[PDB]
Amino acid sequence: WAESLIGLHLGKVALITGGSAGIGGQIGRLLALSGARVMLAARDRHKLEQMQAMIQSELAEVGYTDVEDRVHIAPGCDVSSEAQLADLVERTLSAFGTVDYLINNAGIAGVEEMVIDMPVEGWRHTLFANLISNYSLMRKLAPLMKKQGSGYILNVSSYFGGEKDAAIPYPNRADYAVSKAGQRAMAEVFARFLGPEIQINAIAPGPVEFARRARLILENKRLNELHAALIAAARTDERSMHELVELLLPNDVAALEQNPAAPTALRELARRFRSEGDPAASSSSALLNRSIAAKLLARLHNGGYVLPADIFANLPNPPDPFFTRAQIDREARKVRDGIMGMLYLQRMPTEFDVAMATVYYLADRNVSGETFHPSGGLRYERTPTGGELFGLPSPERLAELVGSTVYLIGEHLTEHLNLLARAYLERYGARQVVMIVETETGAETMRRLLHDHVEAGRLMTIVAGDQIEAAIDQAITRYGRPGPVVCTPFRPLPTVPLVGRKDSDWSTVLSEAEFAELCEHQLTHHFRVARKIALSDGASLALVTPETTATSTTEQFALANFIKTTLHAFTATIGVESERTAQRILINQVDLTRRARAEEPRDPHERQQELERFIEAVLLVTAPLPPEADTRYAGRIHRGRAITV
Amino acid sequence: WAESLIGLHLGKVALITGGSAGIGGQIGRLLALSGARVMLAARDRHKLEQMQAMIQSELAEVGYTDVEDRVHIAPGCDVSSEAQLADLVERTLSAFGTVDYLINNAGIAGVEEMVIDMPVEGWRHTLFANLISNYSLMRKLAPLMKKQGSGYILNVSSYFGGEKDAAIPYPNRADYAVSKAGQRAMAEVFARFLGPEIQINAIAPGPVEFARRARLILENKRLNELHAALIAAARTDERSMHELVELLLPNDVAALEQNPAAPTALRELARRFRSEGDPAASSSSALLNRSIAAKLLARLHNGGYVLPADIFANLPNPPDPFFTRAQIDREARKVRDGIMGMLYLQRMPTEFDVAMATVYYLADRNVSGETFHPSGGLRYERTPTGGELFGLPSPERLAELVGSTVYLIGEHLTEHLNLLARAYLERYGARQVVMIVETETGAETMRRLLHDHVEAGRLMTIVAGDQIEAAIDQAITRYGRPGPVVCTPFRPLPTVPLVGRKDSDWSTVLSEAEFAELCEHQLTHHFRVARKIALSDGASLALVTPETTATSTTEQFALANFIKTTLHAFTATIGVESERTAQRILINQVDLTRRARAEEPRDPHERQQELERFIEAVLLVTAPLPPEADTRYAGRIHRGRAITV
Repeated sequence: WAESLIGLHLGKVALITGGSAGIGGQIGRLLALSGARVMLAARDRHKLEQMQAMIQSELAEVGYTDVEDRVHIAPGCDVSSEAQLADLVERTLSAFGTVDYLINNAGIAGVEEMVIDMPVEGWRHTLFANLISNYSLMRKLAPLMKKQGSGYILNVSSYFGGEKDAAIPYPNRADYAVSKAGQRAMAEVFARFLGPEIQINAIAPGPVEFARRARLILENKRLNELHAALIAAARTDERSMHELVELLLPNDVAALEQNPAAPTALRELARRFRSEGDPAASSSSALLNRSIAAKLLARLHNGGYVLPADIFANLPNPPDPFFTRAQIDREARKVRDGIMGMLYLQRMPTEFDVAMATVYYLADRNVSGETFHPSGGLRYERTPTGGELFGLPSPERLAELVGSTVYLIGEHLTEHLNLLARAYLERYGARQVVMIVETETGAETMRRLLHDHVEAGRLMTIVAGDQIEAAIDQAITRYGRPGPVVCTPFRPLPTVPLVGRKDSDWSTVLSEAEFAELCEHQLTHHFRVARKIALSDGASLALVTPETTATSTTEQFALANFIKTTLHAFTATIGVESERTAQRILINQVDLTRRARAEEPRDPHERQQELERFIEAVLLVTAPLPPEADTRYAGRIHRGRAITV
Repeated sequence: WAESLIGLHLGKVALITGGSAGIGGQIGRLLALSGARVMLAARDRHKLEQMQAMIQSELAEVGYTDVEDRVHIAPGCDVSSEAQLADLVERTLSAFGTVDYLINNAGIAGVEEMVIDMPVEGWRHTLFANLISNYSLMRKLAPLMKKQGSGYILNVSSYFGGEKDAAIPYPNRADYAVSKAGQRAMAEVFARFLGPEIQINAIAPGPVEFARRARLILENKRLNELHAALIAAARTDERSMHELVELLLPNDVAALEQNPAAPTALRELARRFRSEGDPAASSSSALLNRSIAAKLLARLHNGGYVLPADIFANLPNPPDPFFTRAQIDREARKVRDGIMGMLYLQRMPTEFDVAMATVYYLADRNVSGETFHPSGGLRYERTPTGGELFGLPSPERLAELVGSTVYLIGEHLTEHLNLLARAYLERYGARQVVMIVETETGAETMRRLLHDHVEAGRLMTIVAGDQIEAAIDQAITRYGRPGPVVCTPFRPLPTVPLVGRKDSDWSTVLSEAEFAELCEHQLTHHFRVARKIALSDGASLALVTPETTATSTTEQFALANFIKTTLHAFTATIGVESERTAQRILINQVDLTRRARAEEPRDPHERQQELERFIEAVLLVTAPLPPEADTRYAGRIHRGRAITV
């Protein structure tokens, strides 16, 4: 079975991160059998040593000599650490000289929470481990590849990272999905810079060869249902959220349902806990447990709701089991049957099979910027991205903007922010616009542009710096919770080179730190705002990408399209998350980036048309749905989409 | 170099159509070296014999015995002929028994004209040769594959067939592009039916390893510029098209430019012929030649314009050269530099390289419904498809509908047609709606639904049968040329099975004839209407796909999505064709098909919302642009798009 493989990559040097197990281990095994010298990097020393010994044993079985020189390991390598990535490259260049194949395989599952339960630092960590690490290794190895005239970078992404012009929602995995899409987008936009010497592609395998995941799902469901009913009750009830949460403290499902003074939202919820509940489960008679209550408390605190930290100190603890074994097993089969039902071929691919297809694929010298699917045949929802043909929203949705509180977030795009503030205030009857900027200089700029609305008290300015959540809390406390929110980036895109000339040191090329800062300002910025605004009961949120113009540098076009593709994964995922958990908020994306310079406006007239389209796109995605119109069918259409100005 | 290959497909039987040259020849060569027995089909006997002898010689070089039993040929096989496809299968099953790999490689370039110069029968022929043939061979070989428990169908499509959720415009090649997209779409929608036993994938290679093509381009440019100016002059000038064309008969560029009574459109055109012309070229001093004049005459006759067949009989013939060698060579380098500039890797892949990647890929058992790109790294325009978030068009575009002549084409979708007719007539001030149906029963149905508008003379009905062009000519002559046009299919989708049970004869499965009829009513129908309406100076055209509902059969969903994906290639291509040749008409697509049953409306309320969205989508794509608004920038946004209701 190795006969097809032996010799296929003879003389190549490959670095495989995450090379101690999984796909990465098999790719390293097969690359070495095909004749390549391989450096396997991983965290655990012991498993890496076992993988090394197994591969060297196999190489010797098929006739290779000096097998210890063909398989090296780099234990203790945490790819989230820029310092350790540098160490990894130095160790690999020392062992083998120039790397021919960089296999960016290492990946962590990430936080595995809904965005609104996802710590910001946890999100950052996934980006560092899964995405920024890929750029960092390319930035260190591509100069040697280009000097020698050939190289290959392979980013091991995922089917759930999406595809060209389509995003795949991965609920409870937004950090993972963004990092997987960014891996693909990196290949797509760097291919033209890295060519002709260097190929860069991604692979996007689907699922490859449990009661605890099911219990967590059921616990998360209970959390979401309580949070959603509380949030909803609080926007119409006269009682504070504090007083609403006290209704849960007897922790008695029947008593809440039967309480004539409880909000309908909570009474109807308790009714369905009793109806849909397993009578042998204490979750059918008790509202929550202490674990769910702490997580619910964190959601409410994080959304600026005011209530004491010990409000659940005396919560009566429900007797075990909170969910019955039958409920957990039923959900576990629901998850299993769901993954199996994805497969057209009704069979799970193995890691070995997937690595084999990848190693063959690596021999192809005519592909760059592609995403190869070594396994596939998947039935799954996808969200097409990039509609340009759109009109204004309906009068009924536009009517919901009258009297609303608008938050606008930005700094660099002053003309866009000024036109948007004036549209909401002058055309659609918004009560107030809270302008949330990064710096004092940005605040003063907006205050001068909007001086008429500032002097009338319709335009408030807040300076956020890098503390956008605290700024939003200021806005909640002083001006009220937002209806529509528009989130634009604070920073422009950098203009440094993305590759260096063949004979240079690459000293001016986009650094690893600058790429991480790109992600901070152009991806994490939007994640933080979406997380905070969803927790704070915002009605709608438009995530706006950087602007490209007819004069943007070719490098800005690349980074802009990288961000646009990567953010689509976030927008699709949180859109479905919000829909599936009965959250009201409409989250969508407005793209100011285009693929090609020739598509941009060329004269003042076309520029006016473009700014008009920008206003219409934001209104289309931010005008709230009247509650009667928010059917299952219309709900999906107005969540998690992206349109291009 | 064959060591990796030998044994890889040992014991497999492969049928390769178009197997005498090109990619197909190399795929057959490499499959045979990998151990498969191959049947190579082609038209030319001699080249097929040469390919057979070369492959058998190579097999013997690497140690195979009885090489005449491993490489068979089927000469004289025209895959556009259903009778010959049957003969081909019988000859192959006779030689080898069951086919394991069907490599649907045969393809013709097609008509290589703009849609408005493309004969309808020529389009049909491309569909038969390139697309229907693929279904026909699968329909004949899949039962034996499924009975034996394994099979593979590989459709050799093209990068220019597009991708999931994105269409690639291929101007002057609409018939080719549709057939290439249909090849991919066939794999995408049949994968779930053909699994688990049978894999079906497409490959989509890009360009693979001249003065005459350039001259034709320049001749086509001259034709387009004259046609566009004539068409435009005729819609505002008091003179008939006949009298306008007589202005060209002195065939004198300077005289036309200098004619104070000539329409501005023709005078400005002649000025640019003189300005942009090579003075050594007779095309700088003469308007046209007899070849261009005949083709222009055909465009005008085909658009229902009335003028004598011999109007150009006395056209003075311009002295050679009409275009100078310098002009032709300049255009030829423009085409060459354009193809080379597509390649990120700055190198043309070879047929051998592409076949090698394909043969490796064929060993992958975990992929179905995919499109593998064996070469890629291409910089090219793509048109994202499938935006769902859209509003109504602007008031300024909606104003252009007042007083207009609307054509509506359809039969099956009576409720859609009734609502659309009433919207245009009752809400947007259209002067008249010409309802163009397939049958008398459809006409009487629409006349009863719209009886109020029929009795007022606002709703005219015409019965088209399978002669939609003659019906449109009736409509032009009697009611005037159309402004907006909506083209819906006459027929519903069939409900027969798409695969048969493992042990049956497949007798009820969708036949080769039924698939061809599917293409006739769901693709060629739209092509014929787009061709005719563009020639007849229609202002806008919405191509509407079949409707899926929450209760459509799983088979209807498959065929619906096949059509939707395939028609996207047509819509994108003719949209760019129209834009690039300064045609006014806006051609777009409105999709009534969704991917998943769960996305459809479930109750009367959601159904009402859906019909509302249908009306808004059609208005969005059919409301004409005010001429001042039809900038380069806005022009691209409003042409060649698709949106999903």
